[PDB]
Amino acid sequence: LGPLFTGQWNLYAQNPDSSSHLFGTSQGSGTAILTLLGGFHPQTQSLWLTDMAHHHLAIAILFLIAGHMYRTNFGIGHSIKDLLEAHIPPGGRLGRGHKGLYDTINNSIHFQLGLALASLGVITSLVAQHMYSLPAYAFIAQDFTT
Amino acid sequence: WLRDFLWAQASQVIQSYGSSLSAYGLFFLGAHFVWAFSLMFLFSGRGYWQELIESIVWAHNKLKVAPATQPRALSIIQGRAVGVTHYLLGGIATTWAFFLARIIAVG
Amino acid sequence: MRDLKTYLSVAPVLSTLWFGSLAGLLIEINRLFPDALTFPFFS
Amino acid sequence: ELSPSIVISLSTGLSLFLGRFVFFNFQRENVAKQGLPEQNGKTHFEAGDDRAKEYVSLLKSNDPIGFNIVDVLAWGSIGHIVAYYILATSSNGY
Amino acid sequence: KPPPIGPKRGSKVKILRRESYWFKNVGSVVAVDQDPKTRYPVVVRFAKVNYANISTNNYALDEVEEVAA
Amino acid sequence: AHWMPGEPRPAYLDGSAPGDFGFDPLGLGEVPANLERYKESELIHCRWAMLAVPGILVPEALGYGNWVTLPTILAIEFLAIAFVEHQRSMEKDPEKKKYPGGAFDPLGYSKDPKKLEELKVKEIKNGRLALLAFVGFCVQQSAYPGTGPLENLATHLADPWHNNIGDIVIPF
Amino acid sequence: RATWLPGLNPPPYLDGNLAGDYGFDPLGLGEDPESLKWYVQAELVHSRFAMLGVAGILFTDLLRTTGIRNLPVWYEAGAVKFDFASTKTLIVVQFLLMGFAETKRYMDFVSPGSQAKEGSFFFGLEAALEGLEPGYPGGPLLNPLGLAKDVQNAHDWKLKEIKNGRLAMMAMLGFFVQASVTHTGPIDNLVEHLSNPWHKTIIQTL
Amino acid sequence: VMLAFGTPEKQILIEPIFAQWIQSAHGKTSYGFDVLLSSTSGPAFNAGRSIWLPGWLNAINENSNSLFLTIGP
Amino acid sequence: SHSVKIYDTCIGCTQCVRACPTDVLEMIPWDGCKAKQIASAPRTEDCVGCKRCESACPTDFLSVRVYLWHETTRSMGLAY
Amino acid sequence: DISGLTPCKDSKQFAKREKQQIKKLESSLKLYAPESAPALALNAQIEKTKRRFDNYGKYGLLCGSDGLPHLIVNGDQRHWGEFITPGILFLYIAGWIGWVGRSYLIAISGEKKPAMKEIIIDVPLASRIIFRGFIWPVAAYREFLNGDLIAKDV
Ligand code: CLA
Ligand SMILES: CC(/C=C/C=C(C)/C=C/[C@@]12O[C@]1(C)C[C@@H](O)CC2(C)C)=C\C=C\C=C(C)\C=C\C=C(C)\C=C\[C@@]12O[C@]1(C)C[C@@H](O)CC2(C)C
Ligand SMILES: CC1=C(/C=C/C(C)=C/C=C/C(C)=C\C=C\C=C(C)\C=C\C=C(C)\C=C\C2=C(C)CCCC2(C)C)C(C)(C)CCC1
Ligand SMILES: CC1=C(C/C=C(\C)CCC[C@H](C)CCC[C@H](C)CCCC(C)C)C(=O)c2ccccc2C1=O
Repeated sequence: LGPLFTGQWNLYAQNPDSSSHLFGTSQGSGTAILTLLGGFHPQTQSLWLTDMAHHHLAIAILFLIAGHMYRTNFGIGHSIKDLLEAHIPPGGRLGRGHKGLYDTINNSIHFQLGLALASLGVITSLVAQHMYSLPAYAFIAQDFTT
Repeated sequence: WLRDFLWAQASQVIQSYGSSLSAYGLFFLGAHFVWAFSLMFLFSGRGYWQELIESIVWAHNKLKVAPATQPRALSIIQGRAVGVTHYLLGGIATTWAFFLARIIAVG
Repeated sequence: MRDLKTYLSVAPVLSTLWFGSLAGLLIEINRLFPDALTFPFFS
Repeated sequence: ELSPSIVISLSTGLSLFLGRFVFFNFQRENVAKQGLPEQNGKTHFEAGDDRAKEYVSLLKSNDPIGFNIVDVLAWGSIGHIVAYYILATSSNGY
Repeated sequence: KPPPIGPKRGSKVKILRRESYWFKNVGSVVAVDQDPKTRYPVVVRFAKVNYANISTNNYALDEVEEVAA
Repeated sequence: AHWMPGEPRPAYLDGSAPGDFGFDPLGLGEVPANLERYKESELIHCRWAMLAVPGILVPEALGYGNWVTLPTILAIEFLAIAFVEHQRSMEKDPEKKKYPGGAFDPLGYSKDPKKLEELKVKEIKNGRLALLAFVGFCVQQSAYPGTGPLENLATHLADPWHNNIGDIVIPF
Repeated sequence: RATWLPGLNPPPYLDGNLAGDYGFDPLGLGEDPESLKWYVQAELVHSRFAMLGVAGILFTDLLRTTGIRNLPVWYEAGAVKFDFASTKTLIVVQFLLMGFAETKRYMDFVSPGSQAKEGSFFFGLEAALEGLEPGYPGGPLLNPLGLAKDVQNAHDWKLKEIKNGRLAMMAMLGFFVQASVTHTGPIDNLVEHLSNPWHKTIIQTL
Repeated sequence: VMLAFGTPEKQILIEPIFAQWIQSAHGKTSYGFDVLLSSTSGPAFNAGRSIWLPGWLNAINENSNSLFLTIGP
Repeated sequence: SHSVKIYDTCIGCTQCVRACPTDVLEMIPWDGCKAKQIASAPRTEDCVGCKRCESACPTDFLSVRVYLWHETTRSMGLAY
Repeated sequence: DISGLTPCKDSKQFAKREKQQIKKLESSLKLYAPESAPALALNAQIEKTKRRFDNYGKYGLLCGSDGLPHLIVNGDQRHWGEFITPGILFLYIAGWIGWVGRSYLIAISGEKKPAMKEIIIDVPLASRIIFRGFIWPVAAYREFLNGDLIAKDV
């Protein structure tokens, strides 16, 4: 945590398991925990655990920043109602814009469910399309039925 | 029946591509198709197709191509007739092609 | 006869006439110009 | 080395200065224009949710412009963020 | 009034009724029930039938609008 | 008083505005609020480009710098410029958002309204010309990677009927 | 009148008062009137460009075949590298100049009074572009001689124009196809026809 | 049919040029487009030249794994 | 059981009820049309839902209208 | 040579396809006399195959590792004979069909019972219209500018 608090984050990407690593033993291992070397582990034909760690960390920063967006009991933030009533294009192409949409979504559980299943289905297909190509588990690329 | 009759004896209708028995494999796949196509009629109902037809009729009336003979989805009994005839034709031509190629090849 | 020509102008009779003429056209093209995948004129 | 204690305090004081002095009137303008997160034409607290109750006690600052503790958290979250961005992007020689 | 209240017999008219088959379609007024108590006097005759093979329907005065032609 | 004499001028711009020639073929300035914002942004883009072009050709005529570290100069730039830009955003009078005057107008050019209108016309004309000149700089640096604008003018004046735009616009 | 094939009445949307009508519109293209106006201006410009083309081809090939000047074949004439200028510059210069010409012609067609009224500065010449007519601009710049000062009562002149121009367009299509399947010049094909006409035609190309 | 007529050279085989372009836009040299990551001179390749692209290239170019498969008609 | 409703667009042609095989409908006097009669649906308990009534309503869309609802032994048309 | 595809004029597997089909047709040719109708037809099919392969070679088609011509649709000027020139050739005919049909339906629209003209096709009317779709790319463009292509709602 010296490297983390002192900003010297590059000290967490020093020995990134330099291509001779056997998954489950110290031979050819290293000391890094967060890397962006990309590609696949040569033994497992899978993604590096350090890449997954740095990944979940980075998207954690993004989601923790994005979750401080909408207005709450503390005086700051956005009201989605006014975000929608403000996104009405001048020109009348969309017409009344997204006006009255917060009330027709928040009251409507089926709209929430439909948007949720939309996003969920797209990311499920994404899970498929990225687990076949970018397997993040050891010895799942070389086994072929899973 | 799936292995020793269907799978095995359908090794002379599908391997007949580039042979004299190639129209048999062609109609094998085609009769497969016509059967499955029939399932569009047996499974569906008229109301969906009338609503779709009225949408594309809006698309036509937008271009002054509204036919006077009003486009109507098939009557229900007609959808059933089309389904059963395509289903029978497809299953029967599948079987016809399969039998004829199987029995002409090994003879 | 006016009614015979009215029947010849009916949709199925005229359709089979039109598609027989058309099919003969495409057939004779694929016999005179067989096995065609690319348009080589001003290629 | 960029003195990781000097750049971070510097960027935080910078974010706070940009908050209170430069644009707090713009931020408070947008807060008052977007208004509370109303549902069906009324605030959540005004709709029966006892747990919303926008905390005026935490907002009651006597700083003459009204820079409450929440805005101090805001400008300073952005500050530490930009600080560690500079520090990390400057750590590696890329 | 004893004089006509609605469109003329033959005036090609548009339908503003949202539930009719001929919505936003023109028509041809064949009659207007001059009784001042019926709710849908305007007997229209369209060119293309509906799904029930019917080319005529009664409409109101406010559910109808004559075209500029 | 028209960009293409013959085209019907739209209803929302007719000559009254300072720089009005009726060039809105896409219909962007249909509504009035977007039109006002557009002329504000036009004046600002114009003034920045007119600050830029003499900061390009003058280094090129003498310095030949070709107009080509981060974490300090970037911070000082952002600090110096965000303040001015937000203070500009804090004005609400639109004619004072385009043309503030006061502490921005010394020398008394804005003292006579007719000459004020004529000078607004002059500003907008020279500014559209300078925006075109900067876009020319950018695309001439894109096409020719390592040449200067005045260098390209010398290239044109050497043999203009052989070194022109055509070499890039068509394959041949 | 005589309308392009006897036994057929001319279409009622075009007759008489137009430059060489003869009632040929079997495919209903001049049915809409503004479409007919646009097509009339199109025809006039097409025919005039085609007339200049046939002159610039026949004259050059009279000089070439006889041997007065060593000019290139019309077919292989575009790739002549000029010393003073390049084709890459000439395309751009043509674009600029003919844009200033054709857009002015257009803005007159949609608004006849344009190009001469206000802020239409062309070296101070905002009077020669009066137009006077669609397709027949007139003025000291465009007709210096002014053979047809009047243009409504000049039906003979406009008829000569449009007939010679229809024929020049057909001759230009001739130049296009005749020298893509024979790969010679028009004058070469002519003297090939005028030696043995019954043995050198289109269908004598096997 | 063309197989049923013994003429597989007459088939409508459209090479997916756009997906192959995206593949070559990520480091696949199996097509020879050399654009934005298969071109060494591309600035996109120069930016991440020292971060991830060695591993990503010896992964995507390795024809044993299953990311960005060699696609055809 | 089923909820049959007659809307005010009815012309009083008496086809809805002359087609109805279960005596659900009946014509009553009215003042909204030239025929001075309109259909009513008292015996909706006897309504099976066959929609022969609205397969015979000659109006823009419909005037009689059958809404499928709680199905009982007589709306399901059971002899057992 | 694009998309990793070798041309068919300099492909090995393409010539192998040629040789294999020719040997296949010759194996079916040693069962009849060389002057009868079956052998003559087989020799005609053989010449058809050989000219087919040589024509696919000389047009610059691109044959992949499987040895079959892979058509390029991207818009390469060398391969406009694959999609773009026949694509224009298609769209010209397809718009001919659509335009003569549309002008026919508009022609019968002012009839007492127009539907009987869709059953009993008025062959004089269509035949006068059947060549009016030759000029569809300009007539349709004007009908779009004049406002006659797309109908108005009223
Ligand atoms: C929609 C999918 C599809 C596509 C794109 C094709 C495409 C093709 N098929 Mg396949 N085919 C298909 C479905 C398809 N087929 C199906 C479903 C079947 C089973 C029924 C077949 C069965 C089949 C066989 C058995 C054969 C083909 C063949 C062909 C080729 C035809 C070339 C030809 O003769 O045209 C030439 C052009 C014409 C016939 C049209 C002429 C049009 C006239 C002349 C008007 C144009 C001139 C006009 C006046 C305008 C000029 C300009 C000016 C005047 C304005 C082509 C590659 C043949 C081939 O050679 O394969 C490679 C072949 O042998 N196909
Ligand atoms: C403009 C034109 C030719 C212009 C040529 C030029 C500039 C040539 C220039 C050069 O050669 C020189 C001088 C010198 C060379 O060194 C260089 C180049 C550059 C090569 C031809 C138009 C040629 C135009 C043609 C052929 C148009 C034909 C139109 C027809 C037949 C229309 C028929 C119909 O439309 C109607 C009339 C009525 C409808 O109802 C029915 C149908 C049937 C549809
Ligand atoms: C180039 C190309 C490409 C691409 C392309 C594209 C992308 C396109 C697009 C396009 C588009 C995006 C279009 C749109 C359109 C729209 C509209 C809207 C239209 C309309 C039309 C109409 C309406 C018409 C009509 C008609 C006609 C004219 C014909 C017939 C008749 C009728 C009437 C039908 C590729 C590479 C792949 C390949 C190669 C080629
Ligand atoms: C697809 C489908 C339809 C719609 C099927 C349609 C109406 C058939 C499509 C139109 C046919 C093909 C006629 C069009 C061809 C005409 C002869 C016009 C000729 C045009 C050219 C091809 C010549 C039903 O109406 C239906 C009803 C009940 C249960 C299932 C279904 C069902 O599955």
